[PDB]
Amino acid sequence: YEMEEDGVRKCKKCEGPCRKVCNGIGIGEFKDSLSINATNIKHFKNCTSISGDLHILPVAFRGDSFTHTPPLDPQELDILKTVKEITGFLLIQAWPENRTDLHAFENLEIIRGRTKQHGQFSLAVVSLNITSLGLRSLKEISDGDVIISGNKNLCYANTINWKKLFGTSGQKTKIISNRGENSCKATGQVCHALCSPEGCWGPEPRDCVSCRNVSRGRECVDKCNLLEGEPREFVENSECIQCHPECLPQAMNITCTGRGPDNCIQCAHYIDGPHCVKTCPAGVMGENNTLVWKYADAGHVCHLCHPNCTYGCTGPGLEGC
Amino acid sequence: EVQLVESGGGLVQPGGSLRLSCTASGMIFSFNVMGWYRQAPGNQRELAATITTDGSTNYADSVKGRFTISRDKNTVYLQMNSLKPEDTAVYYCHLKNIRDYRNYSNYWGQGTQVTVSSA
Ligand SMILES: *[C@@H]1O[C@H](CO)[C@@H](O[C@@H]2O[C@H](CO)[C@@H](O)[C@H](O)[C@H]2NC(C)=O)[C@H](O)[C@H]1NC(C)=O
Ligand SMILES: *[C@@H]1O[C@H](CO)[C@@H](O)[C@H](O)[C@H]1NC(C)=O
Repeated sequence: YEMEEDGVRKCKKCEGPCRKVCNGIGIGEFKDSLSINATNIKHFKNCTSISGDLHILPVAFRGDSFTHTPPLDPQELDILKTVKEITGFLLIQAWPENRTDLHAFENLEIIRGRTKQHGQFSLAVVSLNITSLGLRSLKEISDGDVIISGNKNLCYANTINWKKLFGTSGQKTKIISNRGENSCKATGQVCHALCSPEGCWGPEPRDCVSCRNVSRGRECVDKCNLLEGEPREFVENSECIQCHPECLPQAMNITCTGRGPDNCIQCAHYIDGPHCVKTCPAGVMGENNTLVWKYADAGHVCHLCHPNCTYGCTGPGLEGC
Repeated sequence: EVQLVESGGGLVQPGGSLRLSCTASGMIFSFNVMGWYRQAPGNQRELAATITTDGSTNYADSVKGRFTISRDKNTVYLQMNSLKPEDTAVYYCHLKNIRDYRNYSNYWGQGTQVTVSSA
């Protein structure tokens, strides 16, 4: 069952992790912490939402002797993969040089920016050796201004249309002093052919803001397999969606119009009413229970049998049993 | 080929009841299934209840126990009892003219709006 406790409608219905709101940097468990560090990163495990802000300062990666905190292992930034919401801001002034993008925040979806850095910024990425932002799932920056600056070899960030992610008027953007626009196109670091003129977070097809044609999975392709293909499919909300295994692959034309085994064009084995099946019902029940048997005629359409023939049948009438 | 004319629909209050009816005139074959599909805001269209000439019925799991599909010749009736907000949708009459397992055709009505609401 599924019900609501403390403002969240939660149970083990959940796909993936159950939603869990955690505190930001400077409040609560993280009081007096200047940044995400090696001792407090544990307390973000399995968090999906963050009430408040998130700082990743350089202090984090060199350690600190005054507070006896060791430096942070770059590998332990994957703790942040489950986070999908930040009510405050996201400020990054330090990131491992080993790592080329912010793929620890790949599943981040929304920055509410109810509290803003200084007085204006909800997203702040400054002074990193990253080559691409990599915020693939970022769909809304609700209040603050965006500053991405000083990232000497960062590309792609200018392709993004930042007004299509905003939520309030007066919301500006400061993209400044990253890698050169001409230098990015010259090195081949430009949005993939399959992206649309909205931008991208990186080079690969799964990094587009949106797709020019269609999407299969979270990847972003050209054609959906409508007329040809191995697991050919149909298009629903600009998305390739598989076609029920029990519908015969029809050549030259579309093979179905919906997900179910009913709304395809021709069945691959037999038919029971609206649905295409592989086996006519032989011992299915309902209520006022009686086991209903069904025989397939010469044209492989299943019809039910004379009710009194309860131990199976092959022919119609009384003759089968 | 085949046309379908629908009657019924309307709004009710939660827990109330409605009757839907659809009668089909045309080139109708001997083995065929008739019934209703439905689409709520803003989901996909899904089967609600389809009875066949053979009598055997199919229901969505959401509606079993509350919906009753019945057939006389080439007209079908749907008794919708114990109606819930989730049932608010457009209901499409339907007919699947079945010759063979590789040969059938689908016809749809215009669509009847059913809403339930404390208003
Ligand atoms: C690293 O994280 C730890 C734990 O959140 C912080 O340690 C706190 O520091 C304040 C002031 O130094 C103390 O009053 C608390 O008792 C400490 N808590 C714990 C659990 O040790 C530390 O401040 C953080 N360091 C940085 C540089 O952010
Ligand atoms: C985090 O989530 C995983 C889910 O696989 C669970 O097994 C683990 O116990 C959780 N750890 C916590 C809640 O500290």
